[PDB]
Amino acid sequence: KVNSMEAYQIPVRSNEGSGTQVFGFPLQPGYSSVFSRTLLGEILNYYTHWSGSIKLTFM
Amino acid sequence: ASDEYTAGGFITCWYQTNIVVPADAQSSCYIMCFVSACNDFSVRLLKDTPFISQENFFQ
Amino acid sequence: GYSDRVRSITLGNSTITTQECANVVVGYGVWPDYLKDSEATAEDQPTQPDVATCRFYTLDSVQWQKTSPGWWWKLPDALSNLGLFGQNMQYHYLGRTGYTIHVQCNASKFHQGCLLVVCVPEAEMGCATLNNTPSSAELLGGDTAKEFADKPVASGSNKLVQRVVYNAGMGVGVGNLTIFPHQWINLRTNNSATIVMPYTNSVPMDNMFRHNNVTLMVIPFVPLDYCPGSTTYVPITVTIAPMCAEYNGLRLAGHQ
Amino acid sequence: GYSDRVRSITLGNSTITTQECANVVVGYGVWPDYLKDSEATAEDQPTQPDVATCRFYTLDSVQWQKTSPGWWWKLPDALSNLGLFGQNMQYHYLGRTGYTIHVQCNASKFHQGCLLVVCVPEAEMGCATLNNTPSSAELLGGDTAKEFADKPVASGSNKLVQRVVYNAGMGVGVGNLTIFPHQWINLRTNNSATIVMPYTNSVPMDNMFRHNNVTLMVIPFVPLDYCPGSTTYVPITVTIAPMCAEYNGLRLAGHQ
Amino acid sequence: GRVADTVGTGPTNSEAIPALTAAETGHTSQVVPSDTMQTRHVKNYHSRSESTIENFLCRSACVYFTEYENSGAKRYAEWVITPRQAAQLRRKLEFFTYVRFDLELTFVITSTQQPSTTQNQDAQILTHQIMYVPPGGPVPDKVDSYVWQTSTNPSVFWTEGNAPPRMSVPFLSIGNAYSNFYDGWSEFSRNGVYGINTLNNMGTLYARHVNAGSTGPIKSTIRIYFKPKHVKAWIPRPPRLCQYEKAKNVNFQPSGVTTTRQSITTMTNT
Amino acid sequence: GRVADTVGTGPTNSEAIPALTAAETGHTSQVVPSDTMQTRHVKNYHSRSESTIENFLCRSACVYFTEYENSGAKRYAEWVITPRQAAQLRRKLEFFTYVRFDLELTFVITSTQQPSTTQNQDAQILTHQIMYVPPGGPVPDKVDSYVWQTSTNPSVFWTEGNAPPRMSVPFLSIGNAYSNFYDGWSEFSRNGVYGINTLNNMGTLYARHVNAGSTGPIKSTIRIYFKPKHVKAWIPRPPRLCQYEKAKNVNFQPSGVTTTRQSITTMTNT
Amino acid sequence: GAQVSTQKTGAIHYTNINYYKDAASNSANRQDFTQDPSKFTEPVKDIMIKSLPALN
Amino acid sequence: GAQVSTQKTGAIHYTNINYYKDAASNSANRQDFTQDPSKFTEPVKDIMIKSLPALN
Ligand SMILES: CCCCCCCCCCCCCCCC(=O)O
Ligand SMILES: CCCCCCCCCCCCCCCC(=O)O
Repeated sequence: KVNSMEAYQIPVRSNEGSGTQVFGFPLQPGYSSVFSRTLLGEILNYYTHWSGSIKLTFM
Repeated sequence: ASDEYTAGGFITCWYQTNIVVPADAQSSCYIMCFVSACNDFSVRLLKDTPFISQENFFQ
Repeated sequence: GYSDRVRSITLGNSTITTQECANVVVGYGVWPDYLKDSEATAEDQPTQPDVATCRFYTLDSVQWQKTSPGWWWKLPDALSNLGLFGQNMQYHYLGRTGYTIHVQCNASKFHQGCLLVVCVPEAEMGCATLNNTPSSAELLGGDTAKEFADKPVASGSNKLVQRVVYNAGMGVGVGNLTIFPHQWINLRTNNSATIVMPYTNSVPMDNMFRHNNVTLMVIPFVPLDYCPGSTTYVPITVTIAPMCAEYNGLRLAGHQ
Repeated sequence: GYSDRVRSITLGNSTITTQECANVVVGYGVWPDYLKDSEATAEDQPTQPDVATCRFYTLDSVQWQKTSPGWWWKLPDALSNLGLFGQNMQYHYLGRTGYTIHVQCNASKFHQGCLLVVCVPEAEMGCATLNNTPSSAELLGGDTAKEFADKPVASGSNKLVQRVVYNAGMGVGVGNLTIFPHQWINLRTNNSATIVMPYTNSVPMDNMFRHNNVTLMVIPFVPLDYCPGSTTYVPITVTIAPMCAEYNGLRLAGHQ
Repeated sequence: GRVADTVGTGPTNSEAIPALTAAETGHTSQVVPSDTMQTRHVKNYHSRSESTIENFLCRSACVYFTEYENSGAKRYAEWVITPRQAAQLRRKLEFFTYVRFDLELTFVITSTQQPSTTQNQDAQILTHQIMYVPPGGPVPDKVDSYVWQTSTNPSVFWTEGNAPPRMSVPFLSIGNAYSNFYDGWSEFSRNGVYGINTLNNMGTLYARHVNAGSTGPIKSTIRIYFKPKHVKAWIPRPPRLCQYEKAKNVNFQPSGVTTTRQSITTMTNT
Repeated sequence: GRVADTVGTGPTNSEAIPALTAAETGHTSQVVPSDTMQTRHVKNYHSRSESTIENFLCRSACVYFTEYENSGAKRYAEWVITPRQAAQLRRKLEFFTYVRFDLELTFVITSTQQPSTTQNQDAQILTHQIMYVPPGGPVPDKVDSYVWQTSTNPSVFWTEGNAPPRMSVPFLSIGNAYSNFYDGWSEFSRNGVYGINTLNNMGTLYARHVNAGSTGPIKSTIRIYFKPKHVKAWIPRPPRLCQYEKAKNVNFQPSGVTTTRQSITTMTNT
Repeated sequence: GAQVSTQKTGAIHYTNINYYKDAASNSANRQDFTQDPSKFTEPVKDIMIKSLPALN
Repeated sequence: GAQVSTQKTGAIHYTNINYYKDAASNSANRQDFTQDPSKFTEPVKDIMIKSLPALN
């Protein structure tokens, strides 16, 4: 699916029971494949060290 | 860069309460995610980026 | 600009945001707090874990069905297996606490229903047979919701509790429970409800395992009614936050 | 009394009122304007048609389907056949302009969807084959929307542009396009979106036919999903208003 | 320049909702970590210095190199000036639509013997010449052609064993800045060359040996290094994704968005 | 800075007892030689300067060297940066648990011919390149690989016959100081690599010839030299005893406490 | 006609002089720290407040 | 913006100037003599007096 638009979409479906996991990914903004090609991902790869607070906005 | 010493953490998303949908409304939804750096963010030690490749000079 | 429908609560790490709700019923009007030194008894210095304790927990969500009678939890022992508040419970002879209960059940605009969230200090349940008393296993369960039973419980020689809803297990009128603090989850205009309970008890501090001083009850009055084709499964979820915990008399590990 | 959902824009004759929208993203923070005399070059006195130019135009509305990849327009040449702004484009060697883009797609509460309105200064599209370059006919069309293609374009000897969405034709990550100004049309909480673009270019003025400096893109991220029985055909419509136009160097009629 | 402080916060119960917003406005929320949790007062002495544009674009980089010999077919090397014939520099300039800066050139020249049967080869110190030819100027077709006199054109004489030569150049563009991306044709008929190739005429750069230097053949290597200074930038944009192909145009080969991994839950890369 | 004075003293008879104390308190007695005997007033102009940390740790030292050739299998040399691959420097830093300082690098490069039958060998001036690669960066697997362009990574071009090159580096550690000794694993399961090897990721250092330089084979030698500056230290400790074995860990071979001698009374070493 | 400025430290002065007649010969300026995020974040006409709901 | 200090003698001034913009480029500081043995010798809570018995 990385060759389609669906790479950016998170499926959410009505289940019959509660507590199922929607998704998860490690936090390694310069290494992990998730953030790798993101905007923040690119700028980091030029730099070795970083610190701060990453916001995650969901819609 | 990836190292086990400083490894960042984890992130998850769990159903708090199952999606409730009326009749005639679509069952499945989608959720898009965003990333940004707060105003305390900082970086250091510029380097090369492994992503971009090359073979011989472009023409 | 502002709205009364929306609320945001923050304790320690956790945070709970709700875009549809009502105000927050506070106790009898006493905002929870620490212990003033006028009423103190224990002469050891109390532990105040603060952020380690104060925060929100989420128990097991329980399904809600057309025939579902209701549910009850016992707060002093529910959390006992969760987090440091479960650990700091086992290692102390005394504790003092107050609870913020937050119940979350949402539905679309096409789902009828009404719930009742009451928080009952010292609910004392009867027994199936008249002579015996309930067993410690029946009144409680770890993090799990115990539920009522819609029709009378046949009385054998067992220790079972009396689960009839209309008596609410305490042998009172269920219609009268609103003297205690409460709120109405109503699928029409609401989504979630909230309660803040200060510390209520006869003595200034208490042991946690012996005496369960606060009971939580969710009783549907108007069952869930919806036309076919809409989603069937609507869970209810409860969130329970201790506030201003204190502890005394550190001892060895266990309860026995 | 007031509301943030509602907005009314008036330029010249035309007016656009919307009862559901968000705020108006303004450029990079520079409200468009005329040319100060410090940076001027052309020594002829500029024409300022004002109301004759500044006003809203409406291009051809384009259907939006479950599989529809997306669309792009080129602003400097779109309007070229419409109104005096099309006429005043052909008779001058120079122009300076800024754009207010207003995109309108509405749906009922039962229609899922999300759109992305970005306005990309100097979008330079590649070619199908690696050696050639796109033809002037493929990158453009009069008032008509050119659309992407969801799957890779087979590379022959043609001049066709590379229409894959996930590369967005510029060979970048489509997920990153938000650095440019943008807004989200979302069938949930929105109806229409709005952008204001000041004049961006390397040199203070420019020829209009040669250099298309501003590209508009609408890319659906979450396709249209709706249960049967609801209306099928949902169009998208674009509205484009020049602002503070100027012109220099009157010449004969044509482009060649 | 310094990072902002994170201000402490106690508990909160209130109708003000920092944790909520609407991204549909195209507005990145300013929320700071003190809003959604409890926070202790902390002073940060971290500095944003090394993230400034100047330190980002200013490093020497090898754009290109050639080979020219002491005898035979190719006796000199000619190159038109574009940054885009080297991958890793071109990418660093594609963040910014409009860039402005003053080049600082540095050349690095080396010599290499070539296999031959010539007898009694005895070296002498070679001397390299490097001539710049602004556009439209005369173009030498042979090493001894008169153009090498350099009555005007800036030229540099260099010698092996000395330090590498260096010269600085000011801002040469016609407009108010260089342009990395240009959408349009060179001809009012929308025909001819498309893309940024039309804007770029920088002239040409040449090099030659001054003297034969020995009897045996010798091949030389020259290397150019840009070092932008005084940089200013405008209108940032997404970094490039697909590998480069040609130096005259943005043409690319379609490639996936990212790398892949196993099922969404999986916490490790593959 | 100066030595303290020794104050004179006459005879003494008194119940105050300087000469006695209890070492069980872990308290080194401050007694000065004037207490247990008679002493004349003496001014000392001796200075403790050369015993300061700065003069102790600051001297250039040869940590390591490699060999890379002009042709054949090995055309470049790669080395990860650790001080511990050289005995006498590593020991000087093992007094102090936590050290802080700013390296000053200096390279010394030499060339050597190799025996061959190649005819008409005629040298030219070689040019060495030295490239630093902070961690995680791209790793060249071949001399002509694109990575050598050094669009960013700090790199040095050097020439034979000139002075040895030098560059200074600031404090690169993440924490508040380098750590010489680290007790713990890299993994929360107490598994994997044990010891200081986990803390140390400094990146990698590379070198190559720029040009072949002649027909005949040539082998080169590079040498690195640290010169700590601005030093600060904490928590001193006992010097190391047994000979070193590995560079990744403190492993040692058991050896006696000291050398020996004859019967306790014997006044001379053996 | 010298000038004095401050180095980059963490927990001093250096003397620089321009020797040439052309601006492009002067050394790079590494020290300009001025930053105003408002030109990318918050590009809206109506100023929005953190403490309030976005769409009221 | 020079500076003046004293050499190391026994029985004079030198003029130094920092030419670079980075602290790590400045010359080593050889002259800091500050010494306080109390952090290794005498690490006790109750201050002990030389002239008195240790354990009384
Ligand atoms: C010996 C004198 C040598 C002079 C070197 C002149 C080199 C000119 C550099 C132009 C810089 C980068 C510009 C890209 C041009 C464009 O695409 O518009
Ligand atoms: C050409 C640029 C060369 C740069 C040289 C960088 C060398 C880094 C030196 C690190 C120093 C001593 C550190 C030991 C590390 C550890 O064990 O934590």
